[PDB]
Amino acid sequence: LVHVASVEKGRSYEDFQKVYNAIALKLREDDEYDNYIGYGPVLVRLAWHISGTWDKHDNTGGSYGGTYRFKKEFNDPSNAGLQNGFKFLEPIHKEFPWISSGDLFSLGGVTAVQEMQGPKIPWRCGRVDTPEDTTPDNGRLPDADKDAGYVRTFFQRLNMNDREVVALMGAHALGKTHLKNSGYEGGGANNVFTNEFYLNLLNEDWKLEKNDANNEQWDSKSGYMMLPTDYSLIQDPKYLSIVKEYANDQDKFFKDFSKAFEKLLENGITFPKDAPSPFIFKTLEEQGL
Ligand code: HEM
Ligand SMILES: c1cnc2cc[nH]c2c1
Repeated sequence: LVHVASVEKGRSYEDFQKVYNAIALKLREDDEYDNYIGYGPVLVRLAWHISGTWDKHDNTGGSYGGTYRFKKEFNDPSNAGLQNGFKFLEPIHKEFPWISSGDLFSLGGVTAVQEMQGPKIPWRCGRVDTPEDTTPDNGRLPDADKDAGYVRTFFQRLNMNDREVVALMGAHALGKTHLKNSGYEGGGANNVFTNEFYLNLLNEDWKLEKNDANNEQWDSKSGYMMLPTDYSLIQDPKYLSIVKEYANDQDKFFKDFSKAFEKLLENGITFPKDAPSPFIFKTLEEQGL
């Protein structure tokens, strides 16, 4: 199964920078969402969940086909809450109806990371919408109640190694868990992209508690929250070494996250030899906007 990137007809860097800007201006405008976290975190989660259905063995799933727009996939229990991200992106899609759905969902994640002061994430266009029967079945996204060996095995399906897993998990600095979406609650209100997930794992006094949905989670007196899968990164000695590395080197963590996140959003896609180079979008702040 081969998915060849096909550039929206006649479009170039400037067209996609205009879409980036419209998403970034809306992120700034719609600041009240989720008790003033804003939409950045949910857009990052959306871009990960539309990409994380990929299976390297048969190239099913993945961001290319924009299949989250179909009911089977937007109703996946693992996607509960992401409808907020989709509704945020709807006026963007209306303004720029030429962008494919996979390009819009993945660019929403890139734009959110950068506007939250994260690394620059190179991004490539050319995902093409595919039909409803290409939508992957539910059940391909990971469970959060599991241990390190589950996480390691899970990510092998996405062709990610230990460093790529630990880097990608640093996005759990952002936003929060919501009991009604996932059965986990808490985590505060953070909307600045930093390496604080790793510092919190190493420095907080974690207690294993049960939440109001009767699921276990790790909580600190300070109000920080880790899922069992997050905590597994300090239980397994190979992950722990990488958590310490990122806790001690902000720049290394940004560069490794950028590479892993781009790879995640590009899994499954064949880029022709003469495809454009990846775009690196300017932030609103860099543009004086
Ligand atoms: C073992 C892998 C993972 C598990 C089990 C997991 C699980 C979860 C759960 C249960 C939530 C809370 C959802 C809610 O209640 O709203 C969440 C939130 C979130 N996740 Fe993950 N995740 C994993 C990996 C990732 C990755 C790879 C990324 C992106 C690079 C990511 C980005 C996020 C973001 C940004 C949030 C906050 C969303 C919000 O504030 O609305 N997750 N994750
Ligand atoms: C997943 C797990 N923990 C937290 C804390 C903030 N956002 C999170 C996402």
